[PDB]
Amino acid sequence: MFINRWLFSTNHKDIGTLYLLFGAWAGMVGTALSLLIRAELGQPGTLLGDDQIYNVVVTAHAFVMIFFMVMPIMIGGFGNWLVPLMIGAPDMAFPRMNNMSFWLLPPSFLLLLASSMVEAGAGTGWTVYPPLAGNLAHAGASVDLTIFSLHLAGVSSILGAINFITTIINMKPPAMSQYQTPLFVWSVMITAVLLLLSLPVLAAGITMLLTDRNLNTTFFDPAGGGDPILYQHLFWFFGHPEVYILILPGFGMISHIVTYYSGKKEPFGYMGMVWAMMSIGFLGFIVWAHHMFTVGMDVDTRAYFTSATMIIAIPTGVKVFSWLATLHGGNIKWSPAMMWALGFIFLFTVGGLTGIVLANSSLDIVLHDTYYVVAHFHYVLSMGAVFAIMGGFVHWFPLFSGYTLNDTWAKIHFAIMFVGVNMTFFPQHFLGLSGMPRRYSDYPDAYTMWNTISSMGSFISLTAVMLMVFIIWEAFASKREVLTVDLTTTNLEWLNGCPPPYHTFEEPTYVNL
Amino acid sequence: QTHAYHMVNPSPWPLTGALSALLMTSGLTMWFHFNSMTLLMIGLTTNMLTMYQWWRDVIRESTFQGHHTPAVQKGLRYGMILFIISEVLFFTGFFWAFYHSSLAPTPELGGCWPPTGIHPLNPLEVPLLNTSVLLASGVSITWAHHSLMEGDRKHMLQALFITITLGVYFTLLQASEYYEAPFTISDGVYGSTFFVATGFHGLHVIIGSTFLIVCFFRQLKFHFTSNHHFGFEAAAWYWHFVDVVWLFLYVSIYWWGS
Amino acid sequence: FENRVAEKQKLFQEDNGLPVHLKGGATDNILYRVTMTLCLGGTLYSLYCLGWASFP
Amino acid sequence: MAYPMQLGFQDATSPIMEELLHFHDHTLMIVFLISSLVLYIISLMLTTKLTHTSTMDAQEVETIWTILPAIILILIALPSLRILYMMDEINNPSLTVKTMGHQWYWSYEYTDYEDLSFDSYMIPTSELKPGELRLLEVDNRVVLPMEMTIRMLVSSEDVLHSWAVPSLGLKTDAIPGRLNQTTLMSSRPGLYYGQCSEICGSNHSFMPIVLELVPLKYFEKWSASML
Amino acid sequence: YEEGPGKNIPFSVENKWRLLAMMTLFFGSGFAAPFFIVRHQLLK
Amino acid sequence: GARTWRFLTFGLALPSVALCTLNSWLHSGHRERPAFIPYHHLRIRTKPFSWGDGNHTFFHNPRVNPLPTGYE
Amino acid sequence: GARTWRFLTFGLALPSVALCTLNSWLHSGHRERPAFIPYHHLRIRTKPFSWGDGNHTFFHNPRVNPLPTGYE
Amino acid sequence: YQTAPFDSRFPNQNQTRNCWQNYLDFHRCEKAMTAKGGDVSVCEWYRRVYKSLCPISWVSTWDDRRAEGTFPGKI
Amino acid sequence: YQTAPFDSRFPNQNQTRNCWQNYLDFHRCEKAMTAKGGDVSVCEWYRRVYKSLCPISWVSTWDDRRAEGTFPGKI
Ligand code: HEA
Ligand code: HEA
Ligand SMILES: CCCCC/C=C/C/C=C/C/C=C/C/C=C\CCCC(=O)O[C@H](COC(=O)CCCCCCCCCCCCCCCCC)COP(=O)(O)OCCN
Ligand SMILES: CCCCC/C=C\C/C=C/C/C=C\C/C=C\CCCC(=O)O[C@H](COC(=O)CCCCCCCCCCCCCCCCC)COP(=O)(O)OCCN
Ligand SMILES: CCCCCC/C=C\CCCCCCCCCC(=O)O[C@H](COC(=O)CCCCCCCCCCCCCCC)COP(=O)(O)OC[C@@H](O)CO
Ligand SMILES: CCCCCCCCCCO[C@@H]1O[C@H](CO)[C@@H](O[C@H]2O[C@H](CO)[C@@H](O)[C@H](O)[C@H]2O)[C@H](O)[C@H]1O
Ligand SMILES: CCCCCCCCCCO[C@@H]1O[C@H](CO)[C@@H](O[C@H]2O[C@H](CO)[C@@H](O)[C@H](O)[C@H]2O)[C@H](O)[C@H]1O
Ligand SMILES: C[C@H](CCC(=O)O)[C@H]1CC[C@H]2[C@@H]3[C@H](O)C[C@@H]4C[C@H](O)CC[C@]4(C)[C@H]3C[C@H](O)[C@]12C
Ligand code: CUA
Ligand SMILES: [O-][O-]
Ligand SMILES: [Cu+2]
Ligand SMILES: [Mg+2]
Ligand code: NA
Repeated sequence: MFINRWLFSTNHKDIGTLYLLFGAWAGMVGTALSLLIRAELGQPGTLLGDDQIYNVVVTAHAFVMIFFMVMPIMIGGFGNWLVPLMIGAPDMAFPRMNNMSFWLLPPSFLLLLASSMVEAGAGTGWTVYPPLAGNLAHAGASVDLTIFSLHLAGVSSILGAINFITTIINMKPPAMSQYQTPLFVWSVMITAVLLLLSLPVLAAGITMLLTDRNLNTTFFDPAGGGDPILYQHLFWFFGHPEVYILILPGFGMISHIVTYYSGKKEPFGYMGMVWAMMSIGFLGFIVWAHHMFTVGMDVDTRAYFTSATMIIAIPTGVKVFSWLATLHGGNIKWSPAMMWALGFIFLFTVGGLTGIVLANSSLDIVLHDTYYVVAHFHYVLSMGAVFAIMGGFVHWFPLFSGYTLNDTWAKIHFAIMFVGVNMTFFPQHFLGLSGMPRRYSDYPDAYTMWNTISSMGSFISLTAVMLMVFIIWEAFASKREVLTVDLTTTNLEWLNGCPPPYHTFEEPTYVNL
Repeated sequence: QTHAYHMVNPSPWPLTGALSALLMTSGLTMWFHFNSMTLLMIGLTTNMLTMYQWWRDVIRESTFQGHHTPAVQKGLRYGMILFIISEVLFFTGFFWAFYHSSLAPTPELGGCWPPTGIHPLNPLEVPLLNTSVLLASGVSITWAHHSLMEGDRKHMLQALFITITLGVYFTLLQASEYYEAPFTISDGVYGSTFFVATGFHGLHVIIGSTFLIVCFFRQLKFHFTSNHHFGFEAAAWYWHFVDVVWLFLYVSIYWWGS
Repeated sequence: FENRVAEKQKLFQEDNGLPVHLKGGATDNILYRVTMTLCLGGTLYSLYCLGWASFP
Repeated sequence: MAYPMQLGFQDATSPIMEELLHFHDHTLMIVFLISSLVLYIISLMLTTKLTHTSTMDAQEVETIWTILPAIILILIALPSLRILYMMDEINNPSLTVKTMGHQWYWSYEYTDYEDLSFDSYMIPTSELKPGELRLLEVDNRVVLPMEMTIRMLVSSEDVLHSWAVPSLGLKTDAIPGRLNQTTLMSSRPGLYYGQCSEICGSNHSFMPIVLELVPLKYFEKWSASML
Repeated sequence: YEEGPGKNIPFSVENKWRLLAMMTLFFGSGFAAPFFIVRHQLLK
Repeated sequence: GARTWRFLTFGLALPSVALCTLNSWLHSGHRERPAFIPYHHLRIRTKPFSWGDGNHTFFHNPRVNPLPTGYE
Repeated sequence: GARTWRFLTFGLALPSVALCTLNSWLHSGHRERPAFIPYHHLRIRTKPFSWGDGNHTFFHNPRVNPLPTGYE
Repeated sequence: YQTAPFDSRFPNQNQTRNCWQNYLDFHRCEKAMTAKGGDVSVCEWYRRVYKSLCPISWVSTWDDRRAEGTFPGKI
Repeated sequence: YQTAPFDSRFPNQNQTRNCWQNYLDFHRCEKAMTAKGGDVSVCEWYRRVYKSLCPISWVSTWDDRRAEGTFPGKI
């Protein structure tokens, strides 16, 4: 029974549960990697070794946080649990293919941990640029194991994207138009379209890197007429959409949490929010070379990529202002989920604005490959994607489990994490402006105070992560069973109880025209 | 249930498929670096066993058990369209690599395309024959489709057999051209782009020919009705995708790149 | 050939509680056991290969 | 170079770096104002027991929400692109210098007239002379004439590197098989430091750049003495 | 299949102390792994 | 209809294949291999191939594919 | 539906036109006219035009269109 | 001659083709002048420009390939 | 020198570009040789080829256009 249920699943809820467990484990790995980074940088000098061991840690940190923590939790976990329930569907379109999306991730993760155990690891950065990632400067199995890790995670998400798009298009009640689906459902459909189009281009690029490393191709090798900058275009053609993939489902969860804890039946400006997410998804395909402003491209190309990148602020601004307009006039409940969501609105805005600074090619000459970039992306990932995950987790844990968290503990957890992430990343702006490069194991003495403070911040964030594990334990240990949930009239996912039965919507909803 | 959707029996094939992916990737690693094919051959075997049993079960669920309502069929239509789009974007990466290298040939090449010391195939010889063969197969598969819709078993089988024969002809012609080519995959970016792009295309032709052969045996076994035959539609869509990728390769690599 | 789909419809709709991957009879169990044995054995061998490749 | 507890950019050594400081001041004011306005509006939405939970009309307010940001982006883009095109403008250099990135050191080539080339390696921490900077000094500095337009050409003979000098506003990627161009003009004599700005393996942290800006006559005699 | 709180999960919550051990091993193994990988790389 | 697509298959598509098969047939026969020149952008070897002696491409044809050191 | 096509009209198509209009109106300034060179392949006159003095093109702009003999 | 002037054929950050073209032009001119037994001093401009722009290792590699018979450009 | 040899660049019945190229080649070479004050005998092959292939009226028209400053080819 246990094998049939948990290894042979065709159930959207159990598969969502598997994704959340996987993502939680991955988050502990990514946290450990982040503390090794900050331990190395927490005093001047060398702690671990030279830049190779250091950049193996940095590279693994990024892959684990992106591919094994954020994507599995947002898309595999919240997407599988909530999407079918929010459209009254009985499961996903391809419930057996859904299970293979999940089971590809343990092997993907095994190949990444194998990369780090064999030879000297893949000390390449998560971008895996040649020729450093090539067979001369990274001889041996490490980079190939990283490529194969990415291939399996790629297939997982491509099949997952086919599943979500089909489910969301084909399995709504027949009276429900696409303009009557919840914002979280829109956020997952748009994310799935980005994955479907972007991951195959990554697959092509890392396959070329694989053949340059093993079959004597020369896509990226000037000796054969290749070009290292071609790899960068193919990678970033995927990589910019990838960051929109990382935040879009977070946008969707934020819309639900703000609406819910404002005591509103609906988000402000629903069609604006749909427009904004589709605009961000589209613009996210035409900006990739803002990752390449120092490679030597032509001035008019730099002018185009600057302008196109800045345009993203307009639809993103409509969402931020629409969240504020949802709070406006609310009966505000100061739940732990609301605290995560309010931290999201503010800290995501700050990281979005440092992204607009970086969009300026002329200024990016001096900010590129500095901690200013590191500050920008940790505001949007470690205070944006992560705050949306934590908000969604504390909001929907009682739906998934049938048990309540201790709200006081959850507020403590929020407060500690808020202090730690800001102490970690705010000073990295100063390190960036003043010229500290990325992917350094050690720094000139002038950079010591801000690196010291940043590392102290990382330890506060570790305390929050440890407390979170205790808080989940306390909920399962105490077994406070959910009774009533407010606002079920505009939150269908709650209307089958906590937890919902294994089979929901065996009899579909009645919706007339 | 009072909806039309398919609740799938708990299945081991997702796990066997995931593990076949681990064995194929770890197997390629073991082949490239540790001089051994063992893991790779286990992974290819388990991958083929998984595909066989999974698609067998899809036939059981549809032809034999009746789970493919119109709503289910519509979902499979979208799934196959989306899968084809993802394959289009995969090939787009290789076309980008090709145009990148060929539009700005570096000094190492002699600053020209084709590179110094590269003698391209004549696009009017076997490459043109291959074009005629795949376009012809696009016509015969359309004949097969209309035969099936009109309820004509014999003509469906003859048209589908002709379509498979042309797919096999293309594969044998390409194998012979690979053997005869005076350039290799190691002849710089010209060989790299030529063999990786045409090689992935060749693999898709083999996959598509295999799918058409599956439809051929299912047709022999009377699985398809005149109105319900999604496996045939999906194989036909895939087969048109393979034709169209060939036309782009022919124009880009063989003709414009010569 | 003759149309024997009705006989396969009767076999696969038989009320015997079997999942579809085993409903064809004893041959399905054999091919299932071969597949899962190669996958699990192959996975254990891949772990042994990692252990070996993890040291010089 | 950077100094302890530094918050902003290194002081500008070149006119373009001066331009980037003023453009950053303008952009940062906008970032401060928008961040502040969002935090203030959050705090305003959350500090009343008054309620309004019925459906709210969106279209009027969405005009403000799109037009005002569009205007603000234009006010960033205009000076941004003026500086972009100013750096690209034709200038007539007096001197061309090449740098080649290597694992893990820079070589320099001054081949306008004579075959002058040398390697530039980090001074190990244990060999620093009193008063010298950890991880920043090199054995052989890049001596250059002050107050002169110099063409720097950047490549690599192995993996990617990136040749950066923050106080001159400079960062040019060092790509094997590619010759990337930038221009350098120092308003002042002195020593101007940078660090490799593309992950390049074990000693990425330990291959810095030191420019030594002196009068033309000193540069000429140094050049002659380095053959 | 069992339905309801504590039954829709692949781990038991019947005993809070056995659960603490299982959770300790689960999250603890994830957090430990990178430290042991670094140790492994340093010891070659 | 089926009738029309069969008419196209036998009346246009297969005649085209037959004519292109003729065209290829008439232009077949081994043309004379070029003088070997050890160009550094060709016969790339950054890592031995994982088969044979490591120095032969997968569909190596001795008649027309020189090794890095020339024709066999 | 009409709703979707209206959404594309106002949410994508007209915003595109507004941005191209802005792009164009930023590069609308008059460029420096180039030196006149009486190239034999330009300013062709094999027959007088059927309007004006026979020597002016239909949408002749004195600022940027020289005659065979040069700028007016 | 101080350094290579701005060349409107090569106005962008990537100066690879500028080095290459001037190296080709010098060696084509040198061959044309050694052939009719004319004077290689007419080639001097191309020589100064490629020496200014081209990395030493590129010139060194190209010269070795011309001597080997493996230079892929047309001289 | 009897007449212009077969040139693999221009193997077809349309010889227009053969005449044009050798005319440009001659005048580019003559400008480079006059320019350093070098010697135009170096340019003699191109002179013989264009004189052999090019219609007198084409040569005469091109010569007039070079003197007028209206020659559209780059010399
Ligand atoms: C979730 C992840 C995420 C998100 C959503 C973003 C969003 C944005 N990012 Fe970022 N980015 C990263 C993750 C992300 N980024 C990562 C990981 C890297 C490094 C990659 C690597 O090298 O490893 C990076 C790097 C990166 C670079 C390259 C810098 C360099 O390497 O030199 C640039 C350049 O333009 C960029 C810009 C932007 C911009 C303009 C947005 C916009 O989408 C932001 C828009 C939001 C707002 C602007 C705020 C809200 C708006 C308002 C309140 C309205 C009013 C605003 C205005 C009038 C301005 N980011
Ligand atoms: C999602 C992406 C993400 C996240 C969250 C983080 C989080 C952190 N990151 Fe990092 N980081 C990157 C993505 C991320 N990072 C990327 C892409 C790079 C660039 C890599 C490269 O250069 O190639 C990078 C690089 C990077 C550097 C620069 C290294 C260098 O240039 O040398 C540093 C330096 O301090 C750093 C530190 C941290 C710290 C201290 C945290 C801490 O904030 C982490 C704290 C812990 C958490 C936030 C909890 C996570 C766990 C969960 C959320 C599980 C939840 C469980 C349930 C819901 C059940 N990271
Ligand atoms: C604003 C959007 C576009 C507007 C279109 C045109 C407007 C006026 C003319 C209408 C008819 C156009 C059709 C095409 C015919 C030829 C020329 C039209 C293109 C045009 O308008 O070109 C102008 C010249 O018009 C000229 O000579 C004179 C043009 C007038 C005389 C044309 C006579 C020829 C008619 C031929 C008819 C044949 C019909 C074919 C029938 C086929 C049936 C089998 C260009 O101006 P310009 O000063 O040289 O350069 C600009 C310098 N500042
Ligand atoms: C008739 C056409 C059919 C193709 C069948 C041929 C071979 C096996 C597999 C083919 C798969 C296709 C592409 C893989 C890459 C390279 C092969 C390109 C095609 C080919 O077969 O190229 C040959 C070289 O093969 C070589 O190296 C062979 C190398 C064999 C190992 C391939 C390595 C596998 C790569 C991993 C694939 C990753 C997949 C990504 C999935 C995406 C997930 C997101 C050409 O021979 P040659 O002697 O160099 O020149 C001819 C001289 N007479
Ligand atoms: C040497 C090469 C080795 C590499 C591995 C790949 C090799 C071969 C794979 C060949 C693909 C064969 C697919 C067979 C699918 C059979 C099942 C099927 O076709 O199932 C049909 C549904 O379609 C469906 O699921 C549609 C399912 C479609 C899947 C097709 C996908 C193509 C797969 C490509 C996979 C690898 C590609 C990656 C390349 C980089 C069943 O419905 P109907 O037909 O309506 O019947 C019902 C009626 O009878 C009722 O009256
Ligand atoms: C159902 C499961 C039970 C069966 C388990 C599978 C048993 C397979 C073990 C055999 O191992 C093989 O031995 C060959 C020789 O020892 C290797 O060829 C290698 O050596 C050859 C010649 O020695 C070379 O030609 C090849 O290039 C090379 O890969 C080959 O790779 C490797 O797989
Ligand atoms: C269902 C269960 C799954 C089945 C698992 C099967 C595991 C047993 C495989 C046998 O192991 C083999 O050992 C050989 C040692 O003899 C190796 O030969 C290879 O390595 C040799 C080592 O010297 C070299 O001679 C050559 O590369 C080559 O023959 C080869 O790598 C490896 O396969
Ligand atoms: C006799 C048999 C009848 C099928 C049936 O009605 O059961 C016929 C119908 C169509 C025939 C096939 C098609 O005519 C196409 C092929 C023609 C070749 O000459 C033989 C194999 C070939 C693949 C045929 C095999 C077999 O004779 C088939 C399958
Ligand atoms: Cu050189 Cu980093
Ligand atoms: O990626 O921003
Ligand atoms: Cu980006
Ligand atoms: Mg860089
Ligand atoms: Na350190």
